[PDB]
Amino acid sequence: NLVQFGVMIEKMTGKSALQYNDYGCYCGIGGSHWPVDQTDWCCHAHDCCYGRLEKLGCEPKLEKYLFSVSERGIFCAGRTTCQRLTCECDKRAALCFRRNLGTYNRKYAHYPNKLCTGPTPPC
Ligand SMILES: CCc1c(CC(N)=O)c2cc(OCCCP(=O)(O)O)ccc2n1Cc1ccccc1
Ligand SMILES: [Ca+2]
Ligand SMILES: [Cl-]
Ligand SMILES: [Cl-]
Ligand SMILES: [Cl-]
Ligand SMILES: [Cl-]
Ligand SMILES: [Cl-]
Ligand SMILES: [Cl-]
Ligand SMILES: [Cl-]
Repeated sequence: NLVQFGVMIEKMTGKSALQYNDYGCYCGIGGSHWPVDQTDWCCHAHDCCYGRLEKLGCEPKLEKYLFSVSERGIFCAGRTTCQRLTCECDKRAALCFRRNLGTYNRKYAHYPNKLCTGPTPPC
C-alpha cells in the first residue's frame, strides 16, 4: 500500500518515505491552500491523480500493486487495472520528487498546516 509507495519514494529519492509525509501543504493525507514548492506540487498532483482513480471506481488509498526499478525506470504491474493505475499515479509522484530533489527543503518537512495560506489550486 503505502508500503509500496513508501518503498518507491525511498528507491527514487534516497530519502526515507517519512521525509515526504507532512511535507508542505499537500504531502500527507488531505491538503489545502497554496503549495509551498515544487515537491509540494508533486503531492497536489498525486492527490488529484488519486481523485481521478476514485472517480473510475478504484480505491487507490487501499490498492496493492507490484513494481520494479531498473536503469530503464519504474515498471508497474498488478492483477487489476486499478492496481496498475495506482502504481502509475505513484510512479509519476516519485519521479516528480526525484526531479525536484534540488529544491527539497528540510524546513518544509512536518510543516505546520496553519502556515498554509492562500487559495487552493484546482486539479
Ligand atoms: C509521499 C507523501 C505522501 C503522500 C502523497 C500526497 N500527495 O499526499 C501520501 C498520500 C496518501 O494518501 C492520501 C489519499 C488522498 P487525500 O490526500 O486523502 O485526498 C497517504 C500518505 C501519503 N504520503 C506519506 C507517506 C507515503 C508512503 C509511506 C509513508 C508515508
Ligand atoms: Ca495530500
Ligand atoms: Cl498526476
Ligand atoms: Cl481510496
Ligand atoms: Cl525492484
Ligand atoms: Cl520511469
Ligand atoms: Cl480494476
Ligand atoms: Cl534542506
Ligand atoms: Cl534532506
